[PDB]
Amino acid sequence: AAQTNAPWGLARISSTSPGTSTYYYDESAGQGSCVYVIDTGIEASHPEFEGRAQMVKTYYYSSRDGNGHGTHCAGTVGSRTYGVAKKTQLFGVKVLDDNGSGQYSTIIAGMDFVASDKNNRNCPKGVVASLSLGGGYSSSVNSAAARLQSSGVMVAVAAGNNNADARNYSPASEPSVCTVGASDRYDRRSSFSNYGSVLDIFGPGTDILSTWIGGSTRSISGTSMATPHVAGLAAYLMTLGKTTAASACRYIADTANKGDLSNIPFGTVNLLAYNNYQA
Ligand SMILES: [Ca+2]
Repeated sequence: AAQTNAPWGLARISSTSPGTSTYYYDESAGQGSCVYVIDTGIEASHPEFEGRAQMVKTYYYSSRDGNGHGTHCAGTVGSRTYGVAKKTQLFGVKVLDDNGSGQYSTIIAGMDFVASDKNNRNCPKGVVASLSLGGGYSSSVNSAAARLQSSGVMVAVAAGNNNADARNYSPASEPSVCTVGASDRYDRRSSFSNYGSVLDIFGPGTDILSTWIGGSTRSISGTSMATPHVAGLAAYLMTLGKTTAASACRYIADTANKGDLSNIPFGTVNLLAYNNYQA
């Protein structure tokens, strides 16, 4: 399949080169997989989600996304126009309030919620969780992310936006999950992107067009935007049978574009997520 005039990041993850505008992907499009977006919620009624999104948990007085951030991330995972995996099932877990923040105790509970809740959902091709969130280092937050991964979920987490070593941030620093840095359309490391030995992969994160609340769209930037590119890619590859939840991060690293990015410090992987779709 080919989607012309796609957001640059979709075009980038199916290309061996920057500077193109068509997204190419196998039409299976993540069908039969599930992606949890652990964030401010998802505006499920948005037509872009086509009935494939649903809120399953909140820790606040409402499950509504009153911010937009979670809706944007979910759109990059799985919206029809702005999504990597255009047929996946999306599940929203609202651990972040409408100001975009959450207590670590709530975020931990949300991760353990996903590890159990997947047993209530039909995901024959596998389960992914996208965590565009984080703060300072916490062994408890990292151990929750490790449990979620161990339970059979492909966990993708944002590296963080501190232009610093991700070793000092959580869940970014948990070794066993897939820690995602951000790049721009000219294949630079995004100026704010964290780096370091714990990074597994980079994805598009500067000037990313996706869904927003009120049935809208907007472009924003962050490692929060790179993470759902990788989560959606994992779901897509798991539907194709190329990999599994336990192995998808390594598979994505193995098959990534190598050496394309600039300003990667020594000791950090130079790897940009790529679907290797070859019609
Ligand atoms: Ca890792």
